[PDB]
Amino acid sequence: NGGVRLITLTSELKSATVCASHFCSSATSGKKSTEIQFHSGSLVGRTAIHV
Amino acid sequence: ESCDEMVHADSKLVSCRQGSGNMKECVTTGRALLPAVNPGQEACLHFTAPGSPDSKCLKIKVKRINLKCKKSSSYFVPDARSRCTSVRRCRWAGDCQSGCPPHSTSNSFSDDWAGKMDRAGLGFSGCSDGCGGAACGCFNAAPSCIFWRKWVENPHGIIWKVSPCAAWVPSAVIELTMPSGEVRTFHPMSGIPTQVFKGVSVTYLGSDMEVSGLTDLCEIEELKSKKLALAPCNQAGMGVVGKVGEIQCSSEESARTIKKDGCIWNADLVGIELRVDDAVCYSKITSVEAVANYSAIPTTIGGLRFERSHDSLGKISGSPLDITAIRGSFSVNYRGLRLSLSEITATCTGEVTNVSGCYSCMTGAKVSIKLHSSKNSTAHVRCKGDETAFSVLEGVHSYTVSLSFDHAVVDEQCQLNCGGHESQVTLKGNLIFLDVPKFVDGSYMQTYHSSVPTGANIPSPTDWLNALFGNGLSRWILGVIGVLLGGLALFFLIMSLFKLGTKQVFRSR
Ligand SMILES: *[C@@H]1O[C@H](CO)[C@@H](O)[C@H](O)[C@H]1NC(C)=O
Ligand SMILES: *[C@@H]1O[C@H](CO)[C@@H](O)[C@H](O)[C@H]1NC(C)=O
Ligand SMILES: *[C@@H]1O[C@H](CO)[C@@H](O)[C@H](O)[C@H]1NC(C)=O
Repeated sequence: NGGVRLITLTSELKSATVCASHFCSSATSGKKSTEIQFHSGSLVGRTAIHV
Repeated sequence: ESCDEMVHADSKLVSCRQGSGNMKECVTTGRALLPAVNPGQEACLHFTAPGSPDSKCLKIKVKRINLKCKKSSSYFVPDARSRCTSVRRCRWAGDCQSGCPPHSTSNSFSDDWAGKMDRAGLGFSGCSDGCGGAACGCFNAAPSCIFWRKWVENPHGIIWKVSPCAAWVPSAVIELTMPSGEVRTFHPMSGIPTQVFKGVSVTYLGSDMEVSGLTDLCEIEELKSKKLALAPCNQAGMGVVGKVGEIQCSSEESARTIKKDGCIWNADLVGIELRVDDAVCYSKITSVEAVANYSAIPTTIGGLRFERSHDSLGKISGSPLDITAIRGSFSVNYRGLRLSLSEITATCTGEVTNVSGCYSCMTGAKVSIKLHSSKNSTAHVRCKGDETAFSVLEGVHSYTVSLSFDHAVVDEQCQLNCGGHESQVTLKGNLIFLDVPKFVDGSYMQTYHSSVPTGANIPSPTDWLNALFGNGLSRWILGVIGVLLGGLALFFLIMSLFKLGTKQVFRSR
């Protein structure tokens, strides 16, 4: 509901960038299941996530 | 996906021939201009031939618009250490009568030093004086010639890559797809050539945005650990000692060794001190984490948030809050290319299936169109308000495209034509309105923002009062009457309640 979530199985997440239809974000913490949100209601419709 | 901002600048500008027997083309030359688009859109370039009914397009994909800098110079500074040795000899002849060098002899190598090696590197053939006596090594009171040689080494082999730059011009990425089928990517700059491939020379233009505190910054990166840091670096070979800018060399593959013929150092980079036939050397070279204003991978100097964008040819980026830049239009030039045209288009007819999306907003309104034909891809949709072109496949399939509408109830009649055949379509659906999203904590901008539509900012009386009354060309009056009666009844009830409250407050004090 808040945003997208990245799942890593090989090792920890050092740094990564995600892309959306008309917005982009970047965050890193160092855990396996990290959450990345863009804004409140910024993704309304049909979009493709390109991480 | 969808497409917009058609140009059609050089239609009917061919001088071809029979074309290999049935239908071919030779070359197309001209010049067009692509306006600015939002990150994550497609700009199509539809060509038009006088003989062929339709042709293919050229889509331009943009993903991110980062604030990078140019490349003024490139060099590699390896890590150095402190190494030195000496030797004790006696005069015993007329070679060390008064002084070691008679007038200009700098070759301090008496066929015994280890300077003739490949791992030695850079050094300075120096000499000093010694003492005389039995404890000093000789048996005659005379100044003894004692030579000393120091150099630098690199046991580990850490190599750094520094690239000074002081421009910081806007740039973006372009995923260009040729009409033939080849898809390649490249990183154009603001006014810098983009390594033209098969005639296409699409370039990006910026607005020359000023910087707050970006005066002396570089993009020094690490190779082994892939560690990045922002710190003021040096300039070209003519440099000063005291900051970054230590012993450099030619290239990275030649940076593992500190040998001469490519490695450059000015003077006074290693000290020498001796008391009694010792010739000890101390270290003065500072590491990368020693100068002032040394930042790290996450940098928030000023309004810019310098992150580390995973991308080729550059690992420095940054994105402030929504800027809404003025213009980011492109410029495309052609020199020579080959394209094939069918000119065998047959009967094709499609229809509209679904319709949804926002109001005149960022993402737009996506409309699904279904077609059926034998040709691979020959279609060109043209209608009022907005024009959208797309590609289809052989047979019957489903496609989704987006258009720009300026009305809540989209009920019009557009014209659709695939190749040479034309038909009519109709759209009917309900749309909504989405404004610019608001900022929330924990989220940071990544690349940039293009623009947000905030022109009207006024409620429309037509769309308003829709669910209040109801539908119908004659049911509207009944709904208005019912709403008015209900409002009057509730107003009388509220007035009675207020009168009762005032009566209760007045008495029984
Ligand atoms: C570090 O940055 C500050 C502010 O920009 C400047 O005053 C100072 O001279 C810089 N230090 C060096 C060593 O350049
Ligand atoms: C059209 O109908 C609904 C309307 O949104 C949509 O979910 C559906 O996927 C569309 N039909 C097809 C065949 O895609
Ligand atoms: C149409 O597409 C099919 C499959 O993608 C391909 O085999 C065929 O050569 C194409 N025809 C033309 C004229 O490009």
